[PDB]
Amino acid sequence: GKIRTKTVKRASRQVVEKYYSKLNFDFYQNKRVIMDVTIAESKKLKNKIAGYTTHIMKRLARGPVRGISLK
Amino acid sequence: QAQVGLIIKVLGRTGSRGNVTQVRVRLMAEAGSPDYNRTIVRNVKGPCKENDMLSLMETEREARRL
Amino acid sequence: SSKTPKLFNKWSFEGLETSELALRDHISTTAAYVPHTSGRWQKRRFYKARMPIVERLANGLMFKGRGNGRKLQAARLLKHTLEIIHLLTDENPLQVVVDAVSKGAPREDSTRRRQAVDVSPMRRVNEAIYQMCKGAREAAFRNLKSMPECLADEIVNASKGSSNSYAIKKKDEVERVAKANR
Amino acid sequence: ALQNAVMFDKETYDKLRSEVPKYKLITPSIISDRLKIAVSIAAAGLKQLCREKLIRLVSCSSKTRVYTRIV
Amino acid sequence: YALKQVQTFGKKKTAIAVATVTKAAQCNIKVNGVPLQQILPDTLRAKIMEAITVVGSKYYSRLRIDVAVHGGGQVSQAYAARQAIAKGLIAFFQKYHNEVEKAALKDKFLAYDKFLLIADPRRCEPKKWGRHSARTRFTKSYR
Amino acid sequence: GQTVRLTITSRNAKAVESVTSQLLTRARDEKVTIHGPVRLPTRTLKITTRKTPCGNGTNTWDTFELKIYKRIIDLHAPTEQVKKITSFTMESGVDVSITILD
Amino acid sequence: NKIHRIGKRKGATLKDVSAWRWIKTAARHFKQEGKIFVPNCTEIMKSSHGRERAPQNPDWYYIRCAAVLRAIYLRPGVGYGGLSKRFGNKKNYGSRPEHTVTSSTGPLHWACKSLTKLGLVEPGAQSGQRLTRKGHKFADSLAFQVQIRKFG
Amino acid sequence: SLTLIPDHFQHIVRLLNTNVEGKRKVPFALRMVKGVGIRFAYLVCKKAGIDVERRAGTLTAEELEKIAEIIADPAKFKIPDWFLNRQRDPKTGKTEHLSSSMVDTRLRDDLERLKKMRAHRGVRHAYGLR
RNA sequence: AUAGGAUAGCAUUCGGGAAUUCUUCUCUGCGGGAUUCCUUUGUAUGCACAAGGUGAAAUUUUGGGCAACAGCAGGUCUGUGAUGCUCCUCAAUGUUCUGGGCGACACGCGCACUACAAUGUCAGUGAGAACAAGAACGAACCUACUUGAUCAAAAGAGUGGGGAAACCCCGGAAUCACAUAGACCCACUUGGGACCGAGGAUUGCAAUUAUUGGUCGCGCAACGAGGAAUGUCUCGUAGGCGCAGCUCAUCAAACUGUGCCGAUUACGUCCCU
Ligand SMILES: [Mg+2]
Ligand SMILES: [Mg+2]
Ligand SMILES: [Mg+2]
Ligand SMILES: [Mg+2]
Ligand SMILES: [Mg+2]
Ligand SMILES: [Mg+2]
Ligand SMILES: [Mg+2]
Ligand SMILES: [Mg+2]
Ligand SMILES: [Mg+2]
Ligand SMILES: [Mg+2]
Ligand SMILES: [Mg+2]
Ligand code: NA
Ligand code: NA
Repeated sequence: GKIRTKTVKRASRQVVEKYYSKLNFDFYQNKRVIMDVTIAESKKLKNKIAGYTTHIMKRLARGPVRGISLK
Repeated sequence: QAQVGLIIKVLGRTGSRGNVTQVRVRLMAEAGSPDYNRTIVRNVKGPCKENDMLSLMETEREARRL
Repeated sequence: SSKTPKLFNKWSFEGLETSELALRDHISTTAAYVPHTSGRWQKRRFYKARMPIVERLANGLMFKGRGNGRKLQAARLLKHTLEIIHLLTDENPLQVVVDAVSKGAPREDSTRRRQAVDVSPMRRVNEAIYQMCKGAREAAFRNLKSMPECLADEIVNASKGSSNSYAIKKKDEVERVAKANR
Repeated sequence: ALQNAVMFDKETYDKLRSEVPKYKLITPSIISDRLKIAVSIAAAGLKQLCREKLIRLVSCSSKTRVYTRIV
Repeated sequence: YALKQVQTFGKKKTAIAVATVTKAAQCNIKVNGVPLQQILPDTLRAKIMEAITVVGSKYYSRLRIDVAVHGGGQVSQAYAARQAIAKGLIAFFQKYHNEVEKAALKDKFLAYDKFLLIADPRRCEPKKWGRHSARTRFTKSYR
Repeated sequence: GQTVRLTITSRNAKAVESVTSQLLTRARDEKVTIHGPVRLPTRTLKITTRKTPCGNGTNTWDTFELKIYKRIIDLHAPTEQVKKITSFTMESGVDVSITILD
Repeated sequence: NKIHRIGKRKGATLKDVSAWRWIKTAARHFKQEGKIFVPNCTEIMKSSHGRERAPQNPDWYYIRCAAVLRAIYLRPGVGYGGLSKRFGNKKNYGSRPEHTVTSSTGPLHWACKSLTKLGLVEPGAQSGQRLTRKGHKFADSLAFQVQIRKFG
Repeated sequence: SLTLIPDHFQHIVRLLNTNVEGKRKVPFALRMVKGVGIRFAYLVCKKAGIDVERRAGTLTAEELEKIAEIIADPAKFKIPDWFLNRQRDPKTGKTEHLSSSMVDTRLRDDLERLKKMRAHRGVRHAYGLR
């Protein structure tokens, strides 16, 4: 019962697009980066954004993903 | 006498009220017996899962498929 | 300097095992000093199979409105019951309890007309405990005999498969009806 | 229905003194059933036997008394 | 000589037990000033005593342990005191012994029972209106 | 010497914290010994009323809560110095009371 | 030996022994010595109005006095209200639900007066009751005798 | 209680025209008498000097006469007035303790007095209402 | 020990005095912490899931509050100085005051409380909660202690304290425990406590059990587990147990909260609704 809503997924896609070089496969360092580079009143929302951002990084390792465009 | 059977897979909850489980059970018999590795479909009441063990009062009846 | 626990500091858990092979993984024989272990045994479906069997017996004595939650009272009743069982049988009362739980439930039942089904080992253990406690409770309702005496009589009879046991009578009737509904 | 006596008689008393010892399991309810006496005087007689070493106290509580024969 | 004293706590429902364990001339364990053997009933004494017997009494050789317990009821206070004593032994060995011995004791405790060192988080669920407790609803009638 | 206690109470947590912090800073500028601030237990005032006017429908309730925050600070200063420290524009809804301890 | 002193431990104070054993020994001492004052109304009243029957033990006043002495030992400065809380019970109200009833203050006042007349209890500084030096000595000596299992 | 049954043991004991069950303990067999409750029975046993652990039916004739004389006139045996069930009789003004048939007779007198005078309690008792 | 079994140790204690030292426990404003994060299975692109791990916490973390758009001739004109239109308006449908009534029953229904007993009822002893409330020079309000007391309870009286983390208060709640060597021993019985009698006290301007405690009687009133039917509920939950607040001069079998003891069963299905 842990689906990521469109708010979280859209924010994670934006984060991956803008800050690809500062992310890795680690949830915790990505969480620190995301707390630095985003504004949100919700700590839990930022945590979910970090989780899906790490998922997106892991996928981007194994080929391109839909909705992410990088140079 | 009761034979011991090993549940090797849960085929799903049967019945209208969902209180019965249809399972595939292998008859745990000694090697060289006719019922060695013999498998049979049985209806089971109570909480059960894979690798549980049953006491078959009869081994000749198979449960109708669902 | 650390020693294996014995129930009520006198009943040894060493060699405690059930003869019923199909119930081997659903009767817990872990050593414990008292039945009381405030654990969350109902969080997952089969987690109650790891609860020590004497504590499961103690939980069965807490049933009516007057008995809901009296777990220390149940532990004391079981302390006296085990002594009475040992005097009756001259066996390890833990082994007698395990054997009674092994023999106290039908292996085949009937469900909705009716078809004969088989009983899961978890339900066999649950039903054995439930029926022995029910028979002991109802036997002591308006009776000179105390609750520990009735519980000891019921457990000893169920351990031997005697028809004098309430649980054995119910199990035999259920199994006979289920053989009729094959 | 049942008629349990509230006082010891000569016959029931020497039955308590001679037959109740060498019982394997001894409780006030059992002795009351065997001797057709009230549980109170059965408990009193069992306590008397216990004082005199005729029987052995096995399990004891404020409300529960379990005795056995001497080895 | 040095003091050699640690303080730990255990919790169970609203019961809080604070155990002060000190290197003394003789082992002495008390709960609210009552020695262990005087604690009633025997079931609750057996619960508290198993903070000693599962690791063995030789690890409490020269330790004086005073456990002050407040809140809760008799069962919850007994469990809190048991947890406080086990955690106090672990903390004393952490402070004044090797990590090997502390780890051996901790693995023994955790193998026997998790709640000897980790508190049970369960708490009473608040009552809601339209209900008589946390969950039972007002009786409904139709005719 | 003599101890002066300021009791800061309010129903707005931000206001009470702001006033307490400002008093702390002002006292630290005066180079006086400070005890506290102590965050006293927060009290909750509860009024639970039926939601409906009249009496129709499912008996649903409203739970209105009012929380009160209290702080205390002890100053080892004369009364004139304490009066100087508390002379600033205080946030609205904050009650500051001055008491001399024995 | 069962009564052997556990190595390096000597003597005994209160809270080291069974509370009931101490109370029974103290009541036995009070009755046997024969100097405690027993009110004549102890043989007629109930110990509290929350009880439905008389105390059923002929030595109930001595037991209550011993229990009150031990309670004053545990809590210096306790008054009759605290002892009423200690000795209270739940009352039967018929077809109405039960409620807790504190013990009758009167018998506790009588017990404190009897203990005072023996020199074991005195008025506390700033209200309440407290043990004297003699009361503390008596309590600890009885605790040791109980630990020794002498009882007389 | 370890005492052999006397040859004069009585299964039915006659006390104030009442059939008292002998198997019961003495205070709980005395409460069988109308006007005597558990508290009063214990107090009467204490005034008569007989042991409350004995059974009735073992009571001898003199013991029964003493018990009856205590129940008839409790004040003569230093039993306090507040312990009695009729402390200032509305017609006579005297303190007494009604026992046996006198309880019913005095209840009849009370009802007839409240009815003849036409008080609300009396007329309600005439109707049988609560 | 009346005999005193089993259950760790081989110098301890004293909330009826000082001195330092400190923050483990308590207090709390803002923070941290958990996310399918990690590993495997079946899915097999993705979206996910199930077991396990890590962990105080493992899946809306747990429990609440909030909660769109459409409607209902749903309730309230008995909340308001919210109101249109209508009715009364000086022997008044306005307003006071006196006395009744809202409570009357051989009746029916809904929701409770107490029970039918020995896993008990009595008498004793022990250890032990949490939300809370307290008054308008003094005086209400809440309390502790003492006394009454050279003799029942409930009372009645003093001296203090508290504006409430300060007094109550170390908050001695009841479930509970007791190797108390206590009474009862299967019976409508020491179960049950309905109904009723007599004394007495208390709140109030005013009280005949229809204010409400307390004492002794009554208990020979049913009730020994409840037909067809039917309610609620999945974990600190049900059930059981008390406590507080609210009503409140006086009176909880109610409600709103609180903590205490603490399970059985399921972790499913669409058979019924
Ligand atoms: Mg019975
Ligand atoms: Mg008590
Ligand atoms: Mg009751
Ligand atoms: Mg009642
Ligand atoms: Mg009740
Ligand atoms: Mg309408
Ligand atoms: Mg009008
Ligand atoms: Mg009980
Ligand atoms: Mg009766
Ligand atoms: Mg009764
Ligand atoms: Mg109401
Ligand atoms: Na309702
Ligand atoms: Na009465």
